[PDB]
Amino acid sequence: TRPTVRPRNDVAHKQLSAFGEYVAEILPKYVQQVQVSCFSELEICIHPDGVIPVLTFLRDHSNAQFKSLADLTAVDIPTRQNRFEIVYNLLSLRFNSRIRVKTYTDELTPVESSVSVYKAANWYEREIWDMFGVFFANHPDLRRILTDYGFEGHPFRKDFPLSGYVELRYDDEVKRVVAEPVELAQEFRKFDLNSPWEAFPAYRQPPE
Amino acid sequence: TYKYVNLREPSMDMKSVTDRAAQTLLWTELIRGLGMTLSYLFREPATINYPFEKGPLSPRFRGEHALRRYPSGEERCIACKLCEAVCPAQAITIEAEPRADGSRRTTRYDIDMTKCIYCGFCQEACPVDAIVEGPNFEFSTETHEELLYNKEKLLNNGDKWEAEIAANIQADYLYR
Amino acid sequence: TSVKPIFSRDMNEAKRRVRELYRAWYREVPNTVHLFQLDISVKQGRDKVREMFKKNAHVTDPRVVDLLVIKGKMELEETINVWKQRTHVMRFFHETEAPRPKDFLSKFYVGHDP
Amino acid sequence: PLTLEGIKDRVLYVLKLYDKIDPEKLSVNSHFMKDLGLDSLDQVEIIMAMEDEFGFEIPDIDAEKLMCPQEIVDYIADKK
Amino acid sequence: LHHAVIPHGKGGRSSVSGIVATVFGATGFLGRYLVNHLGRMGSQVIVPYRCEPYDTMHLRPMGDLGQIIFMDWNGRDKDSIRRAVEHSNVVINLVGREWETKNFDFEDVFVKIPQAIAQVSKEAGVEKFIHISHLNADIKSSSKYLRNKAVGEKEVRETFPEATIIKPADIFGREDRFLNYFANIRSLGKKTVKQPVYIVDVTKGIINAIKDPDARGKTFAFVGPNRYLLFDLVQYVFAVAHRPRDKVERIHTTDRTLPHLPGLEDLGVQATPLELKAIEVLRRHRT
Amino acid sequence: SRGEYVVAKLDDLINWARRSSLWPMTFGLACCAVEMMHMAAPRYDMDRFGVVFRASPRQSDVMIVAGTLTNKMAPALRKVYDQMPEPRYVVSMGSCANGGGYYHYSYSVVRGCDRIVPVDIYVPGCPPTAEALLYGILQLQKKIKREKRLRIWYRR
Ligand SMILES: NC(=O)C1=CN([C@@H]2O[C@H](COP(=O)(O)OP(=O)(O)OC[C@H]3O[C@@H](n4cnc5c(N)ncnc54)[C@H](OP(=O)(O)O)[C@@H]3O)[C@@H](O)[C@H]2O)C=CC1
Ligand code: SF4
Ligand code: SF4
Ligand code: SF4
Repeated sequence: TRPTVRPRNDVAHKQLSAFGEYVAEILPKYVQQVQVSCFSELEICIHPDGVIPVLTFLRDHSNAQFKSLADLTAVDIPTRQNRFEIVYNLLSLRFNSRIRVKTYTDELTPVESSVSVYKAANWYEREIWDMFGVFFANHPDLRRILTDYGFEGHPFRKDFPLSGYVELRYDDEVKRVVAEPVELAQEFRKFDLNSPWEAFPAYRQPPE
Repeated sequence: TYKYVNLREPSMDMKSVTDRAAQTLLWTELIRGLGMTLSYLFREPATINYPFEKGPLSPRFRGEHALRRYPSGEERCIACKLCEAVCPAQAITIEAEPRADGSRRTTRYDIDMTKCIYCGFCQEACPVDAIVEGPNFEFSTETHEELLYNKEKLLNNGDKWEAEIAANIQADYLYR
Repeated sequence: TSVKPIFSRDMNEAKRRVRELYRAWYREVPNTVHLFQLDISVKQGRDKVREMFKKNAHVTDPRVVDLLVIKGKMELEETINVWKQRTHVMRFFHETEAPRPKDFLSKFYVGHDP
Repeated sequence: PLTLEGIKDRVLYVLKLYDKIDPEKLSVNSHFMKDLGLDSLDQVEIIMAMEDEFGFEIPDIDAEKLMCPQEIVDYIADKK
Repeated sequence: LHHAVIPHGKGGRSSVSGIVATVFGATGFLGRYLVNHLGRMGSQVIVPYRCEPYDTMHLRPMGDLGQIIFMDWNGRDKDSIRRAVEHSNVVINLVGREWETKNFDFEDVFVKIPQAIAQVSKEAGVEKFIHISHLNADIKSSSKYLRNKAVGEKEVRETFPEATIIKPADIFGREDRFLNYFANIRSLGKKTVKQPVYIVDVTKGIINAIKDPDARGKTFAFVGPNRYLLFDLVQYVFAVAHRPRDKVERIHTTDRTLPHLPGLEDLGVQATPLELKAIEVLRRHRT
Repeated sequence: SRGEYVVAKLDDLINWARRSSLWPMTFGLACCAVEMMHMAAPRYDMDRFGVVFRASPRQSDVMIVAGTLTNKMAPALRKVYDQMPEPRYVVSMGSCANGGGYYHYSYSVVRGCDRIVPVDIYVPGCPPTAEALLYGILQLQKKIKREKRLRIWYRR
């Protein structure tokens, strides 16, 4: 078990467990999950109303500094009514630790636009608005950045397929470039690789 | 451990301040740069005469996409579809049939030279070393029709040489 | 069931914002068709604009109307700047066929399009 | 030279100048929306068309409250 | 007929459409637009050229991957022409320089070129051969151009009789000849009534007639929608453009309709006027 | 036939004059631009072939389309292509650019630069090795050696 399998530290696990229990006790208004994985990186799962209060707490308080802001994405999970998952990622300059603030959200109701306390979140929020459509009320400027202007569809969803619906070509008829419905030259074959036989017995969900 | 920069002061001693004034009004280290560049002028430049001298390489370059065959034997491929299963732009296209003999073989083995990113995964995935990334890299093709290889083009390209491919593999069949 | 809408209370503010947005598109058209050195009469462009408005008149849900207003405002900004080129503006139009009608027998000749 | 009748005459010939109205058929109780077969789209067209013709900005709720030719003339007589 | 000539699915970008078209010419104006609309249809076009490959290079990427194909032809041998028309569904004949050269007159291009290609075509077994002609090309005077075209008309009518002999009026467009000469002026003023027809309705009519069978044998003529005076049209050109011998005689010669032969209305295509497309094309003036 | 003799000799002189220097413009979107700058490197030369790398579009003899063409890129690419003198030639470098490549099945990507500009010389690879690109420019020069423009003009 020891060679070529990465060992761990239970000490960091106990530290993050006690810290997450502490944060869960002292902000009871929005805490739903505080989960700790095997390799000690914290996850805090949050209702979509305490975005500004929880981030104003987590920027400060001298027990959890966490100035460094990272990724924002809202992992598209169907079979839910609240589809999208806004994932804040926070890194502490003072304590060297990573916490993942996963707040949940639906298709049409906005979360509260974290750019007010995080100046790094501006183009992150603009990117999420362009690729998904998660609206951000009380935001300075929402535009389409990382897509074409005349293109729409919010393509990083699961409803948007791999190929786009439109496809450009130049033509000398109207002496310019026009978009057409997509005419693929090949299929993009689909390999049914989801093999049976239960490779992980621990992660079995209870069937009906 | 840290070793930072730009922590000094301009020295208030008369010699150092008149040396900085001498560099300011006398254009000194500019001429020092001219001297360094003339020292690279008087070197011999390192160029290669391209059509006569070709630049050096490794025995494991990934080029031509050639095929191999058995010693005085038939086609080395089985059409076991591993290369099309691994091809990360799906440029391989295999349609397989057996012939009148009984051993399983092909019908259509197409490499798209447009989509081919030249990984090496089809070389590493081939259990019999049928497809081999070739040695030479000169395609330079005037028409887009001609950049879609057929299996017969690959067999002609594997029968224009094997001795290069065999020498490279026989040198380096021990690393991979 | 708690749902927080964008702007709307009833469809009155929806009607108000969409008529102001159409006024903005009306005073948006001639400046752009003069600026991009286009090739289309102003009547045809305005009629295709109001046809695109009349396409989605079948929506009564107010959040959807709010999101349509926000999308139209976005593209009105991006066309009132010079950020979008001649290609996208012509791409709104359809002057390159695309000839496909909705006849049964026409789709029966060029078949397998039910 | 700015009376009610001159404003009504210039509103009259710009209603003549609008294309889809067939015919003009002016009345003090015309109600060109439903009695003449027009759309609220065409309502806001005519309202901001009068705005384009001869003056002030005519905002959204007052653009909604008119729906009628003589009521437009009287609203301009109130505002101008 | 064999498969892969039947249509397949929708249209455009290597969707396998019906016709395989051998085109003579296509480096000029109308043939280039015709290859463009067949590429929108998604039809394989076999075109031989005689010039530098740079011209067929800047009209090359109209098709999809490997759809159109380029080869060689010459105005002398039947072997190269026959090799170009070995396997063809349809074939169109568009050729002609509007001034005599050292090695070619107005005679024997319009005469000798349809003879040999119609010979190898009728010995080859092609169908729906479309031959262009200028409108009102007579036996009458004033043009070696028009009389050699009338001789070619009689040739294509006599041998291979079920050819679509087609004629537009004098077409205007992005690379017009006579509107360019209207721009390249200085002057002189005459009278002639004239109808101009825009180029895209003409080539839409040609592709619709070549893809729609049962409309064969009949010669067609395309009609301009306005049909007014030439000098009023010149005033219109100078007004929209902001500034105050063979070609000029062949535009002053003859412009009439013929009630014999059918035109646009038996095809079902909308006519674009002079005014709209003329405002579209009259760029390149002072600012 | 000394008329034909003068035509052939003058055509040889003018076409050798064209193919002699051929200064390009480096359009260069993605990492194929880095490999083009590596055939700008001191080992694989460009001085020897009269080839001067130059960002000027107004004087571009040939144009090396390299990188990955996108839908947002394409109208600006053809606007770069238009303000260019009519004697011009195109080298499509890179698997991305000569047929879509590794991003062939995607949105926002034109399936190769064939659908925008005509292509004289395709050179594949990822990246096409600077040695191989220099070979492709040599076969471009041999295409310039076979052009027969003045022959066609004389016997036209
Ligand atoms: N208003 C108009 O201009 C009208 C024109 N037409 C007819 O339409 C046709 C096309 O017109 P247009 O495009 O303007 O003119 P073009 O001269 O450009 O078209 C003729 C084509 O055939 C080629 N060609 C001509 N003569 C020869 C030759 N001797 N040897 C080899 N190739 C030759 C031309 O050049 P290349 O060899 O380089 O390919 C070109 O590709 C003409 O026949 C014209 O009479 C009909 C009605 C109206
Ligand atoms: S992996 Fe090798 S043997 Fe198998 S199909 Fe590919 S080339 Fe043939
Ligand atoms: S090297 Fe080319 S053919 Fe081989 S797996 Fe990669 S893309 Fe496919
Ligand atoms: S072909 Fe390869 S090297 Fe060139 S742009 Fe594409 S990914 Fe980069």
